[PDB]
Amino acid sequence: RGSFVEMVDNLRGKSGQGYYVEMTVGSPPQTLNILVDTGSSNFAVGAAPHPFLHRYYQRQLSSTYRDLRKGVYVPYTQGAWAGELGTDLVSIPHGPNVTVRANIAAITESDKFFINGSNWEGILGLAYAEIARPDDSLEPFFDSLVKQTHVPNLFSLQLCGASVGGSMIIGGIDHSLYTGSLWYTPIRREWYYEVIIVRVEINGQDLKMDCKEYNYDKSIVDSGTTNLRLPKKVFEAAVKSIKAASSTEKFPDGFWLGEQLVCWQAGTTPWNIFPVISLYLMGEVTNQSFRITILPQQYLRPVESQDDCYKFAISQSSTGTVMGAVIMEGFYVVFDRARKRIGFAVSACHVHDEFRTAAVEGPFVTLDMEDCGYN
Ligand SMILES: CC(C)CNC(=O)[C@H](C)NC[C@H](Cc1ccccc1)NC(=O)c1cc(C(=O)N[C@H](C)c2ccc(F)cc2)cc(N(C)S(C)(=O)=O)c1
Repeated sequence: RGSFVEMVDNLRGKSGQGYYVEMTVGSPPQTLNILVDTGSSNFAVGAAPHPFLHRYYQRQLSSTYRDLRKGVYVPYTQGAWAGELGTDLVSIPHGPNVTVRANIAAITESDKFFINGSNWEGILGLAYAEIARPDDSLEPFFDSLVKQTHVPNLFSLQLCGASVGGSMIIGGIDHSLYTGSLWYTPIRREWYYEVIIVRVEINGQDLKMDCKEYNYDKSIVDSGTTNLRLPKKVFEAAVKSIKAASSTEKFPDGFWLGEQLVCWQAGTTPWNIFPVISLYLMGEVTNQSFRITILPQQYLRPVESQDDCYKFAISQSSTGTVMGAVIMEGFYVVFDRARKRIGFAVSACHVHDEFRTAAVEGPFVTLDMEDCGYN
């Protein structure tokens, strides 16, 4: 047992519909399951009945609730909600041993946001103030945590894929959650968790595109997004290469577009016929990079008997690269805000087989990496 042991295994997920942590709000206590989202910056909770919600926040029952008397609307790439701003006392029972007064958006209405059977009732936006709604004056939860307490300005995520689980370690790192070394990439700018991808490989074969393409118009680490999302040009090249590498079997075009599922008899999935995928990220030293490598076990996601049905979970984007659960489920990911960097190591819980494993390797030599970023 390490010092952060009480924060280990503090995440859950139902049928692969998002990773959530328990958060306790108000006085007396109201505990709710809250989606961990590194892709946004608002802390918001269901605050009225909804067909997909088992519980919700009841502000009338919280003595410590303070109304900010201001509405808020947050649209995501998927779904949207509207609500009312306030502040209240917040603790994470399997998180840090502190209690803070944080901004909280009470969700009163929503569209395609909550997910049937997911078992979560709110969202914890862990990114920076720049992308907070209504604006950057609304202090995000982690900012309040760091300002009000002595909790170090760092958190880390281990998302364990396939009911699923994992760990959110707040204020530090737990060594039981990874193997090998942690490799760090700079946070390019503090808004989203923006990174820079400098090279892409399918089964070790370079995709051979300008690195500007991989980061057009940004690349982000986003635990709230299921897929590995890629800019259109990059997605097209990637799929063409993955098909070529997996050519012993043929699949319909709709499979590669995520519109069609393919199922195998329970336990017989031919993982071996599908390629590994590597992303190279800018390192902490000049002209130095490293690479992270995922398996089909990460990018082919299981979907709801004696058949294992899978969705191809790499998809196209018009708003830059999104390194979502498909990436994060291979790795222990350290969000080192204090040092403006993100670390990756091989996850102790990542799904693999007897022939291949997810990997984090380096260093590599990559020139002109500062040119890869969109301006
Ligand atoms: C700055 C902000 C105003 C906006 N920020 C964003 O929209 C960023 C880019 N994404 C975070 C935003 C947060 C969110 C939306 C809706 C429900 C739950 C969470 N995510 C998406 O836009 C999004 C979600 C999802 C999603 O289904 N998420 C669930 C909860 C999930 C997460 C992790 C898992 F391992 C499994 C399931 C999917 C997408 N895609 C567009 S997709 C299909 O993965 O490519 C996009």
